Amino acid sequence: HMVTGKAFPYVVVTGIAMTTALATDAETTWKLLLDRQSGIRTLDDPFVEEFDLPVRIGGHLLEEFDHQLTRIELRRMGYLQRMSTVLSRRLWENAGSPEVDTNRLMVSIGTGLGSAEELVFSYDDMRARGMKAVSPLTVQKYMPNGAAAAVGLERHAKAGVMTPVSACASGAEAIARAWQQIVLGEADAAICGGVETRIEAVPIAGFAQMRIVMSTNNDDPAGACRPFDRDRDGFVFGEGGALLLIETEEHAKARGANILARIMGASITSDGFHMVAPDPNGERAGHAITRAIQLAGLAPGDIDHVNAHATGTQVGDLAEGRAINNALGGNRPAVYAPKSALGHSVGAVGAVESILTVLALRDQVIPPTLNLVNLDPEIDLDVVAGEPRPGNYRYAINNSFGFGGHNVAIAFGRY
Amino acid sequence: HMVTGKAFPYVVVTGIAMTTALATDAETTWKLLLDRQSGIRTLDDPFVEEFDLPVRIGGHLLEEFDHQLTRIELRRMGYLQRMSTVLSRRLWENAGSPEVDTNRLMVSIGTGLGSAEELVFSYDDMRARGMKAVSPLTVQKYMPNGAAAAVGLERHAKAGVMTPVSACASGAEAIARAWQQIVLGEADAAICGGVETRIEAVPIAGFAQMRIVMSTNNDDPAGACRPFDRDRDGFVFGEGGALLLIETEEHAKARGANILARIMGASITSDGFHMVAPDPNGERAGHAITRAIQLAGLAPGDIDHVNAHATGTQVGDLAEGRAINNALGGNRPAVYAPKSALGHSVGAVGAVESILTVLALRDQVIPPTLNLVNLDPEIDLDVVAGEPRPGNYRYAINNSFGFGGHNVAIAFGRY
Repeated sequence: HMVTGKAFPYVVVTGIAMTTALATDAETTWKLLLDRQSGIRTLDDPFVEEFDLPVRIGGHLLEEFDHQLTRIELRRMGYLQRMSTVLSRRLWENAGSPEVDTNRLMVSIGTGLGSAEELVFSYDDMRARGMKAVSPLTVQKYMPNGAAAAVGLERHAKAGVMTPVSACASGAEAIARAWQQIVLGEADAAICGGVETRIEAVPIAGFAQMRIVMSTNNDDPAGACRPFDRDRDGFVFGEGGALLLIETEEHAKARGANILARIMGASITSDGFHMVAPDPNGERAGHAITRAIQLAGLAPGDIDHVNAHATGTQVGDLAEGRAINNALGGNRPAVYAPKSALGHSVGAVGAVESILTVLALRDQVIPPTLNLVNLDPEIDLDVVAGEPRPGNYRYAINNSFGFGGHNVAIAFGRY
Repeated sequence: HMVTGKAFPYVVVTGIAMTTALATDAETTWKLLLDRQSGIRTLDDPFVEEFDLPVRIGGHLLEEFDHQLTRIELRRMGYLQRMSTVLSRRLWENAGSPEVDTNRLMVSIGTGLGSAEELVFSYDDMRARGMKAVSPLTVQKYMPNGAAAAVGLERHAKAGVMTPVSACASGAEAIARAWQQIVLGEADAAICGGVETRIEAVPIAGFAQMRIVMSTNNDDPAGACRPFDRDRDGFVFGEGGALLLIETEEHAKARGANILARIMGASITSDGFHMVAPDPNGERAGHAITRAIQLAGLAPGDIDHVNAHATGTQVGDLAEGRAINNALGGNRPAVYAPKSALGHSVGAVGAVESILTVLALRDQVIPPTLNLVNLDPEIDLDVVAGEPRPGNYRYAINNSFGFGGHNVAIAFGRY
């Protein structure tokens, strides 16, 4: 039998690394998240004051990757690749720069969009520069597996290098695959998480038009997003990247790491409903929670926290609240959707919220959902909104349900 | 101790579907293959035959996915998306058009690149038609998960829709994930495989300059690529797509399905070596064979066939032959290089060669390598060159080790 306690070994988190709209690191970001501060500001870019779209807001990164490496490392890598490289280094440092067996070390990093803006740069180049006048390994750059492949090379990772893709669940799925391989005996340690491109126009165009990005609230950047608030209109785009260092408990102890939390379960499901909209009942989404809870050897009543994947979209937040109640039932955990304070990361958001589920366990304190006054009357959830709520948090679950019906639910036990 | 016989259930192949250069379907392609026919021709194009390609040879397909779908579906899908859609339909019919429980049905379609060409179409559009003169869900089109998402929609699949991206091994990994989920207890049936776009000038430019595409024997199309031949210049590019219907043996028997073979194992590894040419010793590549063999509850001596990945490059083929012997040792199975007659598919090639490992099992016959006259004496393997070699084939293994050092080995057993 295929459960955490029994067949599978116990796996744990040993390091953490991210870059978000609030901070250049994981630690500072956490503090800012508790002082109920948002990281969304008036989106100011070139295609902005100029180009013409109704959304002028979004959380963005507070750092450049150009002054953090050599001249040669720049040319040999693309945006995502430069990002992951830097995060891995920070992560390997937090963990305590361990010297592991690379034959048992793996990497899994996913993206939702992938090297897009990069193609216009390299494709229009051949039609000017030359075919004999360009770097040889530039192919690797626009590949949707560059960020993963890049990190897999720095550390002699010889246990596999993967790149699942899933729109908004890419970051969580990356972590799910990591936990799966380990559990399955395919590895003993893994670097996992997500990485997403900068804010381009291309998406916002084919998204403002719809309904989703219905946060046309360009006057109140910080206040524009409102997960479960009855007055919610849409979601906000945000930048970021997040990586973790997952490893069996036995492995971690043999080198005395700093265990933050533990990873005990993860399931992957699909709606097979709409290619843009999530089923309004959340039948399959609620089911992925049931599996994460079972593969972890727990019960619906052991879950104390639920780091929701609520963007602030009308039909999105309602279908999630309905999926929480389907898995849990009568139990009621403290819900917190971090997007309202940071932004919809997308490829990277799932990895970021997974790092927030850990800190909540390592600290037993959850920050507020920023903008909340009247909890939607169709939504039955105990959403944290006032002040961070410390307490006793034995277990928790992170939700990541991306566009197109990609569902991922990961169980994070306390240590 | 987890193996196909004890910890996991037995899984099987119930349907086939692929489009290649030789034939437009799996069955016809097989016939043409055993009859020693190549699918390569003179690379006729304006950006190749006019504007500066030393290599003017390749293997294109033999059909267009246009006259096959509706007016509305055309504008809703991109190339890969149209391809997978059509293949799934053929596959679902070859499977006897089964009716399955979609809550236990999953899809896993992998790619190398995704819809890149799609971005030049949509990005340059906003700068002309307008921000409101484009289609809202065009994002989904250029997403690296479009081919998977598309198929997951036609069948209302609810067991997960996944998109592994590992370049050349994307197609094999798609199948590895399929087998893993079923065996893990996350599903009972899955559509898996890989898809790849057309031969574009963007890759060949940033690749023909290295020391691999050395297959510049244009003045002799069919006679150029030679897998383990001493005089092997480079590899050739071919198009294609391949999908399979994998499912538990117990499930298959209930609905009375036609079983061709059995999938019994699959491992994923990486070299962490170079970002082009792999480890000349094939240590990690040979290791993925050891795991596919173990995960299937077999021994190095039970493998009779090996549908090698060998492309036809100098340092590739050598490192593979060395990895075969590392896994097996003294044993010697009938090795076959399919790319020699078809061509490098990339995202899709692994899925195509996996369908060839099955037919060899279902028919007990193996086609010959199309360009072997004097195998490099630096390799010790039994390769088929002249005439097909039928016989008793209990088990087999498909090799897929893509550029960048992505290794996948899947074990197939006759039914």
